[PDB]
Amino acid sequence: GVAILWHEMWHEGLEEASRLYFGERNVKGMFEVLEPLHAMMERGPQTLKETSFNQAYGRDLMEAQEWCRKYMKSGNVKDLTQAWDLYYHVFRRIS
Amino acid sequence: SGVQVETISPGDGRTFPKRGQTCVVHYTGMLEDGKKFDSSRDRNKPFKFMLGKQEVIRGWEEGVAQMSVGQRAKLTISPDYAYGATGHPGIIPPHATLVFDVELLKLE
Ligand SMILES: CO[C@H]1C[C@@H]2CC[C@@H](C)[C@@](O)(O2)C(=O)C(=O)N2CCCC[C@H]2C(=O)O[C@H]([C@H](C)C[C@@H]2CC[C@@H](O)[C@H](OC)C2)C[C@@H](OC)[C@H](C)/C=C(\C)[C@@H](O)[C@@H](OC)C(=O)[C@H](C)C[C@H](C)/C=C/C=C/C=C/1C
Repeated sequence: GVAILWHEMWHEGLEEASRLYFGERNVKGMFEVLEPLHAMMERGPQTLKETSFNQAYGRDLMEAQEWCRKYMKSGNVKDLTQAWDLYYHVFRRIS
Repeated sequence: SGVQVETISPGDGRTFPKRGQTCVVHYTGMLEDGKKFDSSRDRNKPFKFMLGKQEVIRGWEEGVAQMSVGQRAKLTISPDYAYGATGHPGIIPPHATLVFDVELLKLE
């Protein structure tokens, strides 16, 4: 039960992030789990299973980061919810 | 405290959402005064969630459970059952009475 593959990592990663932000109001803590996962996408896929994940969900996840960057500049929490609407879409399809 | 439910349109009666099943709904959340903060009807896509696993707030956890399939209703949720003293920053302030219109379309 250790997350090697990207869909496994993104599943428990978003579950941890969502618990921190919505459950406990921890915005900084929510980014600390998100930002490393997004950074591994930006490095790029190695395996076939990583590439097929990036084809399916990579555009949605990169858009969710762009909304997260818009929250950092603006400060309006409405931008942060738009990211979490995209994060929920990718979570259910993995689930 | 609590969650006062008031029906808009009636359900089938017999079919209820058990533990394990994924409640597919349409909803509209609005504040105590009237102003609207979130709505799935405006997005034109329904919202799915697994009941019984503490996924949603306490008003939904008891309020949606008592509803039958194909039933529209107005759930006036108290701040005890809602987000409460902390609230949800920049959307729901401290000690808010949340009015939730909701329609349980499909049990799934
Ligand atoms: C941008 O979209 C937001 C929702 C916005 C966020 C802002 C809100 C004002 C509101 O606009 O919805 C709103 O209208 C509202 O008030 N809603 C929504 C509909 C039902 C009632 C109520 C409403 O209960 O929502 C809930 C509260 C926020 C947190 C809950 C309250 C109960 C409490 O025990 C719980 O503690 C952990 C936090 C948000 C839920 O979303 C349904 C989502 C799906 C659930 C969670 C964050 C957690 O459970 C989580 O755990 C680890 C999970 O298991 C899920 C399955 C993991 C997954 C990765 C999370 C994805 C995030 C999705 C975010 C979405 C869809």
